[PDB]
Amino acid sequence: RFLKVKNWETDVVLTDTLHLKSTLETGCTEHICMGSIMLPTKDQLFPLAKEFLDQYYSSIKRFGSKAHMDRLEEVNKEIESTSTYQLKDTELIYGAKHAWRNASRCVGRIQWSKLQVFDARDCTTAHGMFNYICNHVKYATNKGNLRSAITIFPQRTDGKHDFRVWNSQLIRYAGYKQPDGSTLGDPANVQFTEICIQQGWKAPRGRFDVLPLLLQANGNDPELFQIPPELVLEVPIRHPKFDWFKDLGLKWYGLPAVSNMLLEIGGLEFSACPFSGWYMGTEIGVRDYCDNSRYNILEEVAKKMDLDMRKTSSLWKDQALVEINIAVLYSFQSDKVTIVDHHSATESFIKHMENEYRCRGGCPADWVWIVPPMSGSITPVFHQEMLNYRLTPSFEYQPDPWNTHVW
Amino acid sequence: RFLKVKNWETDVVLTDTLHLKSTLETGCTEHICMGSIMLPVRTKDQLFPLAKEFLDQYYSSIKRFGSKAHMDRLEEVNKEIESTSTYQLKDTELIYGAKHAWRNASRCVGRIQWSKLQVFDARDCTTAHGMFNYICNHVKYATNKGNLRSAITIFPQRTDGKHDFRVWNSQLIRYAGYKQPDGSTLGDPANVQFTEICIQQGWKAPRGRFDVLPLLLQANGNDPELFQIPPELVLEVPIRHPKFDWFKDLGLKWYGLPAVSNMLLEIGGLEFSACPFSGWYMGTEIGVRDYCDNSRYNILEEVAKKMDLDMRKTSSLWKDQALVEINIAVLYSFQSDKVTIVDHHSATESFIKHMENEYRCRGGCPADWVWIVPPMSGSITPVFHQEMLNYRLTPSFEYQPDPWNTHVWK
Ligand code: HEM
Ligand code: HEM
Ligand SMILES: C[C@H](O)[C@H](O)[C@H]1CNc2nc(N)[nH]c(=O)c2N1
Ligand SMILES: C[C@H](O)[C@H](O)[C@H]1CNc2nc(N)[nH]c(=O)c2N1
Ligand SMILES: CCS/C(N)=N\c1ccccc1
Ligand SMILES: CCS/C(N)=N\c1ccccc1
Ligand SMILES: [Zn+2]
Repeated sequence: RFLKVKNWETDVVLTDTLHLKSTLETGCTEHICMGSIMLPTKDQLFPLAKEFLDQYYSSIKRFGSKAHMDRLEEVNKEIESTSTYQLKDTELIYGAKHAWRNASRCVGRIQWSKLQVFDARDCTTAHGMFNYICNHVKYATNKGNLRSAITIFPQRTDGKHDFRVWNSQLIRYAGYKQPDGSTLGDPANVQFTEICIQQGWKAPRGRFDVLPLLLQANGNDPELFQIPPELVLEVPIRHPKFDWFKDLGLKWYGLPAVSNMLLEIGGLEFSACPFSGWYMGTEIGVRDYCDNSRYNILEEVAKKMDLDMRKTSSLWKDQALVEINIAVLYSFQSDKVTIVDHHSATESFIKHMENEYRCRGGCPADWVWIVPPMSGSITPVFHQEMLNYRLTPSFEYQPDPWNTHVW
Repeated sequence: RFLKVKNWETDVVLTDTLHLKSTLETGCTEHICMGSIMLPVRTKDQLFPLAKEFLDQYYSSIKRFGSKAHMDRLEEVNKEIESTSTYQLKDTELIYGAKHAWRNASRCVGRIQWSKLQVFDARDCTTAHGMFNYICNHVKYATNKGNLRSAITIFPQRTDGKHDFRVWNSQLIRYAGYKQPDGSTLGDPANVQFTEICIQQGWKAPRGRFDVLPLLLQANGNDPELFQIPPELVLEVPIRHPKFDWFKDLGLKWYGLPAVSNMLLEIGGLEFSACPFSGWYMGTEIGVRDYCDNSRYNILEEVAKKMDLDMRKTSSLWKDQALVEINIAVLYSFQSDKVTIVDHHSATESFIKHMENEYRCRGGCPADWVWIVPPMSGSITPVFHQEMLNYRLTPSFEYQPDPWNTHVWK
């Protein structure tokens, strides 16, 4: 059934058919919508494999070719024998790019095809993983001129020899629960910060301490590693009009690299597949800095701005929030570290969405996640109806490693 | 069955059972979510179960479920339906129903006030002039000199669908929009189509930037009639900034009473096509949407320009910066004229408390995240971090086709 999506700001109506190819379930039903809920075998493997291969070959205009047919048979036999199979470089690359292309929560998918894929499937040790990771970080940071990339470690076999990167992101700050009962650093990592200490890491107990990597190879226990400080590009945060801003003592890293998700291609699962792009300003300025559960810096900034924090109606939080995000973007731009603001990113997503509709016949999108956490209605995506649904290859959530590892 | 909902800022988890009473569709399937889609007579056989459901609810609320009064009411209604095909609600049932349609509106962030609603029974009204008098009284009562009071006026329910009472305006009070041959628009762009219909019907448009539109009223299915709301009844607020003396020179102002008049009210199968209802504004509705939406007044550039902001590149956040001041100004003004209004921080915080309270005494609170989260500063308000469950419950307020596209002119 054809589904239509209207943008109420421009009246443009796009038609969606791509959803017909949906596989998984949204979590919603005809009776209840869960759009705002954060997270709602051989016989199993060959169908998924076939689906993927058909996708791959149709994309290269060789749907049905002997090549297509040959490969299909090849995988089938392989699965019957090895109870699994291995992707060819080309299919790996394609799968990775398409997992991104299909990430309904990502606002920067316009860059989907421009992804550097690093095949780390020959890795065997945590030291090896560290090596692959370091090179990834260096290639991606590229001295401020960031470049999207993903490193793919060995795919899952029996689940007991799973490769995993225990960090949620390759680069994140430590979080410690102090005497006061308060939290020093990033509250979002307090637990992990502990496990690292509980492993041997010597925590510096600072506001912005870069955590160590906890790499797991072949189901073995995780080992710690320190990313070469020279490889971790960081930006000090200063305001374009408030010279006192520098006194807040804030900084953030330039490389956002997700490392706790699972990449699924043709039924195959890769539990260790760190991938990175570049920051949208609000991510740091609004969420990391102002989220109550995070660095929660609104109070301070408000104080230093000397404004009435007596009544919410003064919108002093909104006032502060803005300047702070002015300072994030400013700092990044000044040090020449790639960064995008919510206005450009959202506008770019609209264009991308428009291309995806005429080239794909659709674009899965999660409105709740796409709309920036600030100035929602003044960005285009706020007025854009979206259709959310799951498509593979895909990136998926997965249980925290420490919550399931057999030490 | 049970459904857990979590708030990622407090880790508070709530259990929902109320959704088990959801009947109507949501537009979503198991393979697709249409959460961001704006908007995805009855026969006697379909009518009684609806009446029964409602009455069982009503009676259970007054703690008289199964009583004789309850049993006889069902008997009386069933008989009435079989002989007249419809049925008349008792004043108590009408009041109960109206409050619950509000209570069940998942897109409303101000439901904490749901129980405090003044219901005006206009079911004896028979003409447009009659509707005009009723509407003037609703406006006067609700405005209350700036100290707003929630209210709803209910006109005759639908019969054969050929004699509907309808208020053609989307809101009782709204500004006219005029499209110039220039291609530009004067006034509110969102009311252009309706403005035209009024002019065509005989309205003498002042052709200004803030002209209060006339009421177009349709009684008993007859052609609509024009009426001007008494000016002294229309409370308006001039918008000025607490620190920007030039703000007042922007020539901005807005009316104080938001009163929806194009929605349909459903109570026990009965349909009330004309049920204007009003409450009070949350600051962002005027300051963010009415003033800054590109397709509305669109005053961001003029405010930014006068604020002397670097408008060379979006990354300077001039739009965001100016948006906050514009919203600063709306709140300040309304407060200076003692006209009720609530900011998005207070409104959303109250909603959270209301929500939790609804889970503990009702077993849930249907809520549409996309509409509940404010159009600005989203994540610095608690609703952003709050998982919500959206499902439909009756009584309810529904959208309905524009009268001008269905009406059979006489
Ligand atoms: C090139 C620049 C990129 C930008 C500006 C961008 C921006 C964003 C933003 C703002 C979010 C929300 C993050 C959050 O709230 O936690 C997001 C989500 C997402 N992005 Fe992108 N993205 C980019 C690159 C990537 C890449 C390279 C991939 C994968 C190859 C990707 C995969 C995802 C996924 C899976 C999500 C959702 C994660 C989740 O569900 O928690 N993104 N992106
Ligand atoms: C007491 C003050 C009230 C406040 C602050 C409040 C606030 C709001 C706001 C901000 C919206 C979104 C409006 C938009 O974006 O267009 C909304 C939606 C809604 N409200 Fe309330 N409300 C109040 C009273 C009422 C009353 C009295 C009723 C019903 C009796 C009501 C019924 C609804 C409905 C039906 C919607 C959704 C409208 C739609 O779907 O288009 N509200 N309210
Ligand atoms: C409860 C709600 O789902 C939650 O707060 C979501 C809303 N939208 C979001 N959007 C983005 N981009 N990132 C997030 O972490 C969230 N959190
Ligand atoms: C397309 C999207 O559903 C649309 O822009 C919605 C989003 N949330 C909203 N929320 C409120 N309160 N009011 C609106 O008009 C909208 N518009
Ligand atoms: C791949 C980093 S792309 C980015 N800007 N941010 C994200 C942060 C957390 C999860 C997903 C995306
Ligand atoms: C009933 C006025 S209550 C209010 N604040 N605003 C609304 C505006 C449009 C639709 C619904 C509510
Ligand atoms: Zn849904």
